[PDB]
Amino acid sequence: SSFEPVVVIDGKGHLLGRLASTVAKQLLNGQKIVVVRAEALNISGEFFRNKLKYHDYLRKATAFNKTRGPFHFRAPSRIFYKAVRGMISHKTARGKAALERLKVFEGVPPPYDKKKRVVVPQALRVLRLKPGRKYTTLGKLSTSVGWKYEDVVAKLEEKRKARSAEYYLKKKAYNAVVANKSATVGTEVSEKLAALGY
Amino acid sequence: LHPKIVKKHTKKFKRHHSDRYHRVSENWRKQKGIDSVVRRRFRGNISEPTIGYGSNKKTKFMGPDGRKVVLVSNVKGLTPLLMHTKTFAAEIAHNVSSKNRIAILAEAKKNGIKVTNAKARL
Amino acid sequence: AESHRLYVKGKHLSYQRSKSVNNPNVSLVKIEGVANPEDAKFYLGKRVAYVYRCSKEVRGSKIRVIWGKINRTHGNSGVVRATFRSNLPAKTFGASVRIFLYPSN
Amino acid sequence: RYGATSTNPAKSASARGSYLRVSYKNTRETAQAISGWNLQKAQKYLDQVLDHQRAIPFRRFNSSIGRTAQGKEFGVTKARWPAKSVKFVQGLLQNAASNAEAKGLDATRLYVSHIQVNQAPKQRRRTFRAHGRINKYESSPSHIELVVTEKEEAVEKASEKKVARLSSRQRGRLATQKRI
Amino acid sequence: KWYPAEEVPAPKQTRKAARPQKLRASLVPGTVLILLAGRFRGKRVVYLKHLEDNTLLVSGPFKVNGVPLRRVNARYVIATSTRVSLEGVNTEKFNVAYFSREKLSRKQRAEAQPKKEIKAERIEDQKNIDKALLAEIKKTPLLKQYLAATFSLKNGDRPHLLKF
RNA sequence: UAGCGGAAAGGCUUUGGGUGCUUGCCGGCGAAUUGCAAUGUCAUUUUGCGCAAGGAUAAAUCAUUUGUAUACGACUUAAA
RNA sequence: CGCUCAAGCGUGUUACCUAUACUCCACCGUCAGGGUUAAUAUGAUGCCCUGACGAGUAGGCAGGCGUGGAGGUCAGUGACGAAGCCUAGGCUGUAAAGCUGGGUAGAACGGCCUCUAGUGCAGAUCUUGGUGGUAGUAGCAAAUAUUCAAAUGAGAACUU
RNA sequence: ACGUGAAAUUGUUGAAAGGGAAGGGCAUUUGAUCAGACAUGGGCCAGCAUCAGUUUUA
Repeated sequence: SSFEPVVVIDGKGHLLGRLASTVAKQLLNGQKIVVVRAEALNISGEFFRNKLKYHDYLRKATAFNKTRGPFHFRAPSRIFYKAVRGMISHKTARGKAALERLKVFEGVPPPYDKKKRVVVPQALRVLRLKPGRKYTTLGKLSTSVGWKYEDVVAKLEEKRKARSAEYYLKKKAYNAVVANKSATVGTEVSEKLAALGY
Repeated sequence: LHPKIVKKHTKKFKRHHSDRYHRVSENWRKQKGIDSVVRRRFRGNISEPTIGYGSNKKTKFMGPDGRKVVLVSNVKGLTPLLMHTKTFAAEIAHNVSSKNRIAILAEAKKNGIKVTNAKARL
Repeated sequence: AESHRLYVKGKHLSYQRSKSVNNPNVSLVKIEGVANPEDAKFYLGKRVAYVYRCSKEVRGSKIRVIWGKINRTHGNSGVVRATFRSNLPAKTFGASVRIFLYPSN
Repeated sequence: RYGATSTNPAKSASARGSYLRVSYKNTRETAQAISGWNLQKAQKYLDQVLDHQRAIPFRRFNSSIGRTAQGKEFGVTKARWPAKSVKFVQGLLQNAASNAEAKGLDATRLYVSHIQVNQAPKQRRRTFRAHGRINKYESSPSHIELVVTEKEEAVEKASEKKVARLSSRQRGRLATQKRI
Repeated sequence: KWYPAEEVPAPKQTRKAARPQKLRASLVPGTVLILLAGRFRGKRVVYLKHLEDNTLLVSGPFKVNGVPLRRVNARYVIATSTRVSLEGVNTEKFNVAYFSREKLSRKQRAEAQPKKEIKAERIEDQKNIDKALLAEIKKTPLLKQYLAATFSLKNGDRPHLLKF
């Protein structure tokens, strides 16, 4: 409940319509975003099903000249992008004005990684869905229908992690200290007061 | 303390399809149609003139000054408006000659009567 | 030292409207960290001013302002009805607006 | 007389040509290619059009005209080499140049300022179609005019000022900032 | 025919009394205030006396933070919890006629020079009140620093929750 | 001075020098009159105007020509 | 669009959104019920007070706006510029319309009380006259065939 | 191709907009332009206080 220059969200564990249901509302309020790791958005239902609710969208197109018919994007990123540019009156400046505020990637590109991202509770397969159901992991899906990179965006989403481990550890030592000492040092009187000042 | 004027509806009542076709002028004329939507009053269409739009009886026929205008063609026509400066303003006609305007404007300014036009060509 | 802010940040959302028809005389305003009606009642009868810049200099400055105020609450999520001296452009949907702290208690 | 001009009348020359029997549509395309050019530049260009090196770009009246490689100069596909339209326009320039020589104006700085070509009264003439039907077969003549001017520098400059205005509290802001 | 009479409105005998103001309970002489609007915005100050044009006589010692003896409107100010005793201060001579002024015909400009035209009465009367309050203020610790600094909202501070 | 970073790396730490301020704790001068509020103007883009330092010194079309191409454009070749 | 301890199905309990409807106030018109020149300037057709109501094709009645002529009247306006025409100037009327600034132009024309009619147009495959898009497009292809120099001329695929 | 010389319809110059038409109604903003009593001796736009009429929220 506060305004910022930008807001980076980390999909994964997140459903879809319920996430997309928010990501949108915001925009209509001069906000911004930039979802990531889209290749990890969950969807209610048993894998199979879904793929059907697809093989049907894929069999819908102009009759006298495809080309100009419904363009069925395969790559995830764009998917979690469709479930949105449909929740908005995207045929009026205002609409556009909203989509320009957005951006979605499958994986984690530079202009971020070095930034903290967040989640959106009211929408995390673990706070919703009951235990014992079945959910499809986008990506995996996409694959079986196009998208030839579910092995590349995976060979990378590593060259990263591995490191983030380092940045860490280094961010404990320094802290496992800046706290150690704040132990003796004037940790007196000035606290017997600030400890109350609070 | 004179009542402040409120005009209700300042926008001009144009005739239907005045801009569409050239031959249809902008002078108002009532639609006598059966398919017509202007007669039946549909949402998102032009308004029609009605008695409810009429101005207040306290301030009718008054301009921004708060004065009812009278048309004058000569100096003898100024004699109704001698003791009625606050209520009645004047206006000189288009057909009057250039030198005769100076005759009217001279004796008009003596008694303190405000003329809407004049100005006076120059 | 750094901050010199004597107002609360907010956003102009939309006009008062139905499914189809709308009314531009009343505006709806969002406020930072106000999630209830009970909390939003603090900000009733407080002056609000929209700010915007221009190229031409009108009166020794390139900044113009439309004054207004808050009237009443709207719904069960701290959204607020707001009137202005003159109504807002409509392009201002999702734009910053300043809620001041005067007519105080 | 003469259309909406906006130039110095003392440093100018002109020449008309009323009731000329040439195409009104073609003469418009020749008169727009020449417009805004230096006078000596133009007379060489119109000679190159007659000999098929350069070409006249047909911009407005150009339905079902074929493409050509010479149009790449201006950035338009369609273009033509109207002979009869050029010979009348080429004649009026040599008249307008000699008019400037009478006044005593410099030829090197002389450039076409204004040029125009509106319609004339049509000459009427008939044909014979099938099943005994009579149609028209009219001409579309032209009313040509042009103006040439001594080109010079330093045209604005211009113009407005301010006579400023501000309040007491707005005036008071300037008082402190001059001190600091 | 008609041509209305140039007689006049001479209006009905009205019934609206001029009863005195009932001020809110937060404002009591001695209370520290935060100025919201005006030139000295967000500047901490001291309340002294209630004047008879529904305004507040306010000092906030000139030697501490550079705010003079000045009128203030009650609706454009916050009342904080802290107070100081005013038993060694006069504030009797000050009234509405003390702040009277000749608004100047009119006039402007070239450099409408202006560092001039302050009364020696106003400068000396500022010194007497500031000397009495500074003796009172030096009793409690960290009050002199509190009045010096300005008020400004931070990221996280929600006005509807705060006490002031 | 060092190195790291190719996924859209255009950014991150880092040795050292020099130069201000320092509210860690006490001092001494200044602010008024914008007159009881009036966003009270402190951002960030492009841009072409003249300055005054540093730097480099071309191509494409048309016309001509060709047939691996060709309705007309286009395409493919040649030519100091 | 998307939704799966729902954003589904059955049932309960609260808040909240919102119509030209309902309540209250401003102004307009219509209709009814009253009061008043008892010298007491200006319209007794006046000047005030109180209460209710307002959708509407075919249809009926009422009150007004404009056009061409006729009788009266402002000792009306005008070559120092009448009528007409043009104008992202202005003012009044709910409106039909009227008044007026700037330009163009060069002989007649207005208001108020009445009379009178060949008295108001967007439609009729309407009548007569003028001009568009279409378009520098369709096309100017049947009777076998033209070519080279010289002359005249401003100019020659076409004349001698 | 001759008093006045309207409209359809065209040319030039100037201003504005243009992602499968334009053209309207309600309400603002920006750009242009325009009426209207601060002149005599040398009205327009707001703020606070106490009241009345109608409501809302603890």
